[PDB]
Amino acid sequence: SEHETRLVANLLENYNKVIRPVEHHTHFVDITVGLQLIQLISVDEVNQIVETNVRLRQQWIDVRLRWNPADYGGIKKIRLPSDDVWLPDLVLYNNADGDFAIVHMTKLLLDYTGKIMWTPPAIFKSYCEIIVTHFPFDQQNCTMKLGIWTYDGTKVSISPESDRPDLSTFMESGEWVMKDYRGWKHWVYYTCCPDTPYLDITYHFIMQRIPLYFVVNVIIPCLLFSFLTGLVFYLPTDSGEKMTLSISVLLSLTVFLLVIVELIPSTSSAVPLIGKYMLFTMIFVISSIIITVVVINTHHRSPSTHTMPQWVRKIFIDTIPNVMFFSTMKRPDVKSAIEGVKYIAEHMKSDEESSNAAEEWKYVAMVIDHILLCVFMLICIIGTVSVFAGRLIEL
Amino acid sequence: SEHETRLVANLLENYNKVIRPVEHHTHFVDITVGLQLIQLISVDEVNQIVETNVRLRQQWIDVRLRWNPADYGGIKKIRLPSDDVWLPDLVLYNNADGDFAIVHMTKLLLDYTGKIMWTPPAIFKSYCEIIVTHFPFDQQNCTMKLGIWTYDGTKVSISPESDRPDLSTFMESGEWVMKDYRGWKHWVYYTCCPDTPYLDITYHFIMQRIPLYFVVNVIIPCLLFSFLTGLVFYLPTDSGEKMTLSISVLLSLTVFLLVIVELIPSTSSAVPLIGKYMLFTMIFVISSIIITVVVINTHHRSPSTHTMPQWVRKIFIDTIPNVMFFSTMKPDVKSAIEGVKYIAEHMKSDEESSNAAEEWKYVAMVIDHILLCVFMLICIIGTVSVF
Amino acid sequence: SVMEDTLLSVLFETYNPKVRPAQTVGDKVTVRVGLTLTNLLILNEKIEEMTTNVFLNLAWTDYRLQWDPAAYEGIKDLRIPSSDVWQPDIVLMNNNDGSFEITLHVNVLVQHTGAVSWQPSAIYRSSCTIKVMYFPFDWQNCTMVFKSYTYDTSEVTLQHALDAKGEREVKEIVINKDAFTENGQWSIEHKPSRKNWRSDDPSYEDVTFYLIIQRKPLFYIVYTIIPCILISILAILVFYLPPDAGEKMSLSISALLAVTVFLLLLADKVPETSLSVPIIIRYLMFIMILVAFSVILSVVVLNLHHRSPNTHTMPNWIRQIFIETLPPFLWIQRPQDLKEAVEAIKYIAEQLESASEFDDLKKDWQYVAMVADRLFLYVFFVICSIGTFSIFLDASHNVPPDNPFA
Amino acid sequence: NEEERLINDLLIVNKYNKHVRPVKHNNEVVNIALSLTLSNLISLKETDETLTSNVWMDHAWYDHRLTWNASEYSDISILRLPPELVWIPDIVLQNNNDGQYHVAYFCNVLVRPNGYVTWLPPAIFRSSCPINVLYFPFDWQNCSLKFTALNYDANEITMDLMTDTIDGKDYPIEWIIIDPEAFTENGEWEIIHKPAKKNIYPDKFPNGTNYQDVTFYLIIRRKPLFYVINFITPCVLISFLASLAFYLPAESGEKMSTAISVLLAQAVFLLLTSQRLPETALAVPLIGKYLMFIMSLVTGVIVNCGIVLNFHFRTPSTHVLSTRVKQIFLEKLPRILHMSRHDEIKSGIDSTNYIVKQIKEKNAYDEEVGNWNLVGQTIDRLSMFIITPVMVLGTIFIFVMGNFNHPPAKPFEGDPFDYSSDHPR
Amino acid sequence: ENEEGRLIEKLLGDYDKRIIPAKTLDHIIDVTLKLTLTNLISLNEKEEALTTNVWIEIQWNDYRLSWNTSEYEGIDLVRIPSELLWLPDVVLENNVDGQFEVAYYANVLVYNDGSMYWLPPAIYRSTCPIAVTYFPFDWQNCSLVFRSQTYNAHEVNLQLSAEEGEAVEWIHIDPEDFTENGEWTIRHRPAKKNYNWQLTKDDTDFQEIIFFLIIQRKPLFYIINIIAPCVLISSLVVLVYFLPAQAGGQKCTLSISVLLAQTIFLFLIAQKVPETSLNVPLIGKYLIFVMFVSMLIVMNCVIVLNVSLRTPNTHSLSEKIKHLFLGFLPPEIKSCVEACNFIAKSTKEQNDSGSENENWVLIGKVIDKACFWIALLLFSIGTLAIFLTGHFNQVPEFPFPGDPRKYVP
Ligand SMILES: *[C@@H]1O[C@H](CO)[C@@H](O)[C@H](O)[C@H]1NC(C)=O
Ligand SMILES: C[N+](C)(C)CCOC(N)=O
Repeated sequence: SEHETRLVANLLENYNKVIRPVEHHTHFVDITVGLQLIQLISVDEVNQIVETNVRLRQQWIDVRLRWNPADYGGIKKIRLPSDDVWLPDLVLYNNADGDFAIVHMTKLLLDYTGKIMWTPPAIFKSYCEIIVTHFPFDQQNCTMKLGIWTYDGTKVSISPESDRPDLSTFMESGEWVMKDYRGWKHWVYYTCCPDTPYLDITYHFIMQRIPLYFVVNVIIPCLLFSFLTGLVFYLPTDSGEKMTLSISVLLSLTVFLLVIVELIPSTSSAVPLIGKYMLFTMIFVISSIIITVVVINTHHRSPSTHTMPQWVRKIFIDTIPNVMFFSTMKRPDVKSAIEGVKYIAEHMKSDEESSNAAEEWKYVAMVIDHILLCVFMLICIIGTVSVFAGRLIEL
Repeated sequence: SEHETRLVANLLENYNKVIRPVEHHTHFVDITVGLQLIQLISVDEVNQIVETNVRLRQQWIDVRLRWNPADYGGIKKIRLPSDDVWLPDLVLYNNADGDFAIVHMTKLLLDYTGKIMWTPPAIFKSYCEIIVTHFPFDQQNCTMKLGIWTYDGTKVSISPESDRPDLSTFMESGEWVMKDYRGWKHWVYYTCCPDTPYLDITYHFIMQRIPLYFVVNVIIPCLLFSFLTGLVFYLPTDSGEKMTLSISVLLSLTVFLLVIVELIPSTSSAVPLIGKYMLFTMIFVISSIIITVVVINTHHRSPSTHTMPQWVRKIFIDTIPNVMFFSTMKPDVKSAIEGVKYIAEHMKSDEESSNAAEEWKYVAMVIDHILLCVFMLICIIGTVSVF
Repeated sequence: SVMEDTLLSVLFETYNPKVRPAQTVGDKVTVRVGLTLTNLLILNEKIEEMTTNVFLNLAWTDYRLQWDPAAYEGIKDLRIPSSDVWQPDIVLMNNNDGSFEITLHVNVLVQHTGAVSWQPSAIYRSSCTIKVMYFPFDWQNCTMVFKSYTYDTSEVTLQHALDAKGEREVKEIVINKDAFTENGQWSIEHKPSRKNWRSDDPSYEDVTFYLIIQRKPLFYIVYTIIPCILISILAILVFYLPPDAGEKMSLSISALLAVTVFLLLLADKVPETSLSVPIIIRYLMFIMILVAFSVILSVVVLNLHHRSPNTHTMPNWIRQIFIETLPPFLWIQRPQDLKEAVEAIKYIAEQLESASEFDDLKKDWQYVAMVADRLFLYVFFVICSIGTFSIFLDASHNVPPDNPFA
Repeated sequence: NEEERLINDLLIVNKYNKHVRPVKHNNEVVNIALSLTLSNLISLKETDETLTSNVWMDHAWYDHRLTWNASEYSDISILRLPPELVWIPDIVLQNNNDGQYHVAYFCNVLVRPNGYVTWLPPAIFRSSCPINVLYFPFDWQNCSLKFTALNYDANEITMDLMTDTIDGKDYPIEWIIIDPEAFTENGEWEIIHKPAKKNIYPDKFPNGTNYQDVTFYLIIRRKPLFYVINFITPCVLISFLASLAFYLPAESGEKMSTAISVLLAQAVFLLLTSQRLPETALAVPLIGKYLMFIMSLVTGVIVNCGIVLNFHFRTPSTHVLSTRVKQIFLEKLPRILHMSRHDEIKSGIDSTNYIVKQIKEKNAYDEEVGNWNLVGQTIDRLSMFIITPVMVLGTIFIFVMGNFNHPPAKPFEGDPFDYSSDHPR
Repeated sequence: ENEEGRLIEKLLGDYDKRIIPAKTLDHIIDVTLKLTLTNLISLNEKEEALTTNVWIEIQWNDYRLSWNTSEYEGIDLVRIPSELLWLPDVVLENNVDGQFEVAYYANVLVYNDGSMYWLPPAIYRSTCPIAVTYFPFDWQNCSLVFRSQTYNAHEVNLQLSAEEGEAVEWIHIDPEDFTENGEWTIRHRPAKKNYNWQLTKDDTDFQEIIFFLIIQRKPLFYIINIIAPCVLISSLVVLVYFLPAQAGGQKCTLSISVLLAQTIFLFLIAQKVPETSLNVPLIGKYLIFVMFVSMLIVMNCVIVLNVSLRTPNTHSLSEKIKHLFLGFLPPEIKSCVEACNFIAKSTKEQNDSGSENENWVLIGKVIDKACFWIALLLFSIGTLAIFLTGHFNQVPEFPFPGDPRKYVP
């Protein structure tokens, strides 16, 4: 366009982009700042950084860039490079891994009244204080704090477009749910500098994690092994395989502990409930191994060296087996030949007595296993019901 | 300063930074090149890349940038942006994952006689030939080949500033120890450009690895698990746990070998001594498992289907036990009469069969004592040799 | 040449590349947008982005770049650096990184009629929403959305590119056989192109290119499915072992640990979204739960086998079910010295008879265990076969539609 | 310095336009002589299917505007100019992986008084290389670097392989140049062939930029000693342990544990192998095929050990030893497999008769149990003799088929030319 | 009309940004540094790099950019982009990457007397050599070294910032903008000017400003998620002394499995500590100790199993051994008669053999108990000592041990 060529030549012929767009140095530039969230790229819980794809809409008036439409063939709007005009130096205060300011100098829209709209894109990698205490049923609240860097509130003023960031074209995450989003403007006064207020706009988003992936991939196998933990008490000692089962459960839990500790950040501000519950399950398994070692020792107790104490006999044979209703427990040379038969009969009697005492020991071990099985099943079911305030079983 | 402003305006007025700084085109620029190693950032053994933080000191004379200090208030030195003057095009020939030339265009010191001092920083990611023969006690020798790219030796000449790189401000690595470092100048003819010689300076650093991370994390558990191999032979067959122990040791050893594999490049130039020794240890462990299975099979040999050959009885029962010293080894009444006689005959047969079974068990016991003694001999000679 | 230099001096004497070419105020520039795919590099399911090597075929008309060839020694077209002329800010809108613009700025081709064609190359990384339900037997629908970042429908009019003989529009991604590398993991099923508007925004218009790609699941089959099939076979086998062997727990627990390890290592390659569970993960969970039940029932069988009259009394229902009814169905049917010596013989005979009765009752318990174990074997074989076949038959009948719908 | 005057005359006085082709007439064509020097084969990442190379791109063309009379100036026979002051051809690597199309360092060009411009910039190129995993780790790959001219069509510039002189006759340089003074030999990959071809696609037109290219090929063979020592040997040994597990007696109680542990180790090796290859479905790798076969065979071994254990623990109380199985596994097979081999008196009489009867019944029961033991021993001996030869023959066949895999000694099957530096055509 | 326009056009007219604004030949520019930490992003142990989000405050005087406020309607402060002015090339020297300069080149505040105030933000990744001796109860002493990349001590005089006459010798932490790391606690944050006395007032490396960050790790996460499971699993070795010493007792199973779990934990620790070889981490020392102990217990289990399963066929029970381990540490009638006599004799011999085996079992049990009492003490003492010296690793009271000052505002 010839008219637009002449107009662009006239607009920038004596225009200094270093100078603020005010008619008097006393006045301030009024900038309307709107944040549009396009996509939540990631939430890095370990590194505590949230990456978002945004557009930073900024509107202000530049009276040096106005013209009469009748003098230019009726042109009312033109597109100008953002590098040609004065721009606000809007900086993300809580930047963690990206750029502080806008780096994609896209074109801007200029009206004949001097009104400018500029909506550059950005990838904001902001710091996010991750609250890993209800993982993976946690909700996150972390923000993006925007402000003019080198100008105070008396030189450049920023105001939000609306109370909330724009999520009209937001792309659904699949890992997080936007519960709430809001934008608050703040006036900050420092004791150094009473006459200069410092403006700031903070946008915050409430993210609710969708827990299905972590549930299926982590929690269910942990629950499976935790439930198999108490099954060692139904395994008879004569099988000689209790240690195999118990230790295998322990090894699986230590592998899953490795997985969990590589899942979450290493901050000690709050103890994750998943880590605490995993430690509790490990204590559970260790106590199970200890008490099943005690049971194995009791089962193989030799009657020759150990005699059953009377209290043990009373407790584990006279009163407890009656309690369990659901169990199926039970509650010349002819002389030499003569003394040979004598000896055989006497040895069989001694063998019978020793076997009876050994069977008493085995019965005591069996009763201990039944008590432990009932207790451990009850504990496991109560525990699995009461985790994450029951949100696991509710899911 | 007004004097310095006028001086800089005057120096770069008719200056053309495309031309070489020579009075006559037949002369050559002499550039004193010095390397200063600030930090050995990393040594990537798998990828064979060494990343260092260096400062590349370069000196030459530009006769076009002379001035009289008396005419400019006694100014004798100024600082100029590198982009304003002619610079040598030094290139790291063996660049691998970085920049060939200097990218940090810092300011350079210009003297009133025309002498120029320029020490830009750089991150050199050079290619390094990793010799894994003695890992993790290996020393590495890999270099930095720097030369002028587009100018031959008759136009731009480079000379080393010192015989060695400058490591005065070197940050200690914590993984490597600089044993030796030196810089050599070479005259090279390339197929591209066979008429004239191209100059280069090669800086090499002899760095010795500190073997504590890998001794603790790799070697020590490997020794712990390989020592458990000999315990299988002292374990009696009646325990029912020989195979469990031997197989667990084998699995742990193969896991550690696979971990070792991940710490070295996939090059087939040389086999690491650690890898070869782990392979030999696995071969020994598997042979021990073979002999353990043979011992277990022998211990349970039924005399009904197996009779001990004379060549076994003569050697394993009469020869070795006398040799090995440190061990502590070695009407209807007639029916009743016929029944008791049958019982006595059955005791005959059972006692004889049990005697043969005990002979087989004794053979198995002497076999695994022999193997245990062999293992102890290997362990003793190995620990004496290493010391 | 000298004449080309004269033509360039004449053309760009007052040409401003910042101004959209509109000969009269209100005119719209027609921009034809096409895409050529040279290589589908990656479809990263973890971060949900697609990396492609593409040519962006753009064509428009600039009335300011017009000349008469007869006045310039018959020059009919020029190659001009792309920065010297106005171009529309045609960018990939749904990029995953911050890269909106092209990578390679090739010369534009300007004809004497003002027609400007531009084919820059780029390495685009565009966000793709992965549907994880049928992974790894899945097909994906990855889109590339192109539009002018600056100008709206009031300033430019996006259209489809033309073919070599410029008579018909090409409403699809162009693939050149001479320059195209097959991915080897994805096969392209459909590659249509379409223009999209928004009913709530009359100034919006883009050209979207769709890549309907189907995964080739051989890698996942070989490295995950067959090993888990062997593990499930072992989990069925554990019910054929006799309880006396002492290796029932070893087999069942080893199978469980193996399948758990396979699940953990496969959790690396699957996407981390929580909208659905992939068919491979569902199969792994089914196998893991089946092996856990195998462990539980093996423990139960071992407990039954090791009972004795000194400890348990067989209830009536166990005897009725496992001794009498099931085995037919399962085909698993089964001188004072003389006086004292006489007394000693009496004692020995009584001991032998008592031991025989005790052994008979123990044998009854062991037979109950054997029958229950055989029943578990049949039940687990049936469940494993049916579940595995059902899951993989469901996964097999997942193909992209014949109509791309776009 | 007369170089300043010469450069000012060439670039400023003559009004050198950097954006115009070096042709005296618009219908002429610029000839670009192109060659590649490989200084280091940095890596070949199979998972990423990327080849990283350290190369020197050699360009040579004629610019009639950069000609001067060497006698009018001082005897200046050569000149160095930055590439941003003169016209250079934009030759790009079309099949790159990252967004790096051009060279890394824009070094000076060299100009002669007759206008012969030479440009030798270094570059790090990351190209796409499809990986043929069929014979891994005994495989060879065929990587290529395809260079196109996207700034001008085939009617405006013509790409060519650079020529060379040996005795006054010109021959094209139809290979990648390897300078012994500037080449480092990769420890993992050995270069077998390295041809260069100028390809024309007649289905396209000289109208555009897809009509021509220059491609440099690189047929490289992997050195498999590393993988043979570190991956294949432990797997083979652990696999052989499975067949050895048939020799353990059933009374030991460790047959199943041994076989299962072998299977688990094989699974670990399979997973680690999976970690090292791209997820392509063109073929299953040779080591992958061996691992799958060996895991299937070890599962068969586990099943058959379970069957042997089931047979060993049978009793007359639950099972009957039929004549068919008795004669099959106790008569025929052991020979085929060459396997080894006043009322007090009456009460006392009644009690001892009862004792004798019970002892006789116990002896018969033990005899039946021993027969079942012998049946189990025959079964697992037959199992060993059947499965261990299959195992060893399969291992040998698989790992000999891979070792008999070589590059075809001539690239471009239909072309008899060797494309080697020692015999130009 | 904005008078700033003509004022800036006057100031930057005839202004060379390449010239250090030294009024005379001997004039030395005083450059003032002040560091404001807003967020300690991370301390990457593997690469030994500290990532911080800081604002660096740089002040100097440029006599060229001074004006008379009465001539410009009282304007006494303008903002000029930093690209247009002379700057002191203050860079972070100990950076892991090549990032010497600031992330964002903000505007410079220029006062009418020539005072320049530059406050650019930066994401700095500095080298921090990590001491691993007391992992995870360790504290680190990280440093940020600032110096001029161009000018030596004869041209620029780096100094710390001073407000109210008192120099700010610490890293400033503004409550209005600061977030605690949650893993690292900042104990000391002193700042000082350092000299390299091996160099002269030339060489550009003579002087520097160093900001120190003595940060203590919070070990509660590491305790709960690594140390407690490791101790709990390692304590299981002593249970092998109560299992029966026979087939089905599973002593070696338990022992070897605990050893394997400790190996897994060693692999886990290898992922959390740097790969330097100057010291062994404390948790690594504990893991090596417990793996050695479990190996010794495997040996003891093998010996006890060998002792308990001995028979008269293979081994003879010496009287001295028995005393030591059980006295201090704990027609037809003739045939029928012959048959009965043999039956009795055979039964007696079998019973005696069983009794000898029982004696061997008892000796094994005695050895087993004694070794248990040794092993429990060994394991408990090792655990207590190692984690007690871990718990007694205090951060030094003073930022510099020689100095008596606290370096706090
Ligand atoms: C500044 O300007 C005022 C008025 O223009 C004048 O009186 C004064 O002398 C000038 N100089 C100073 C140093 O105030
Ligand atoms: C000399 N050499 C081969 C290292 C580089 C060649 O660069 C030129 N001369 O263009």
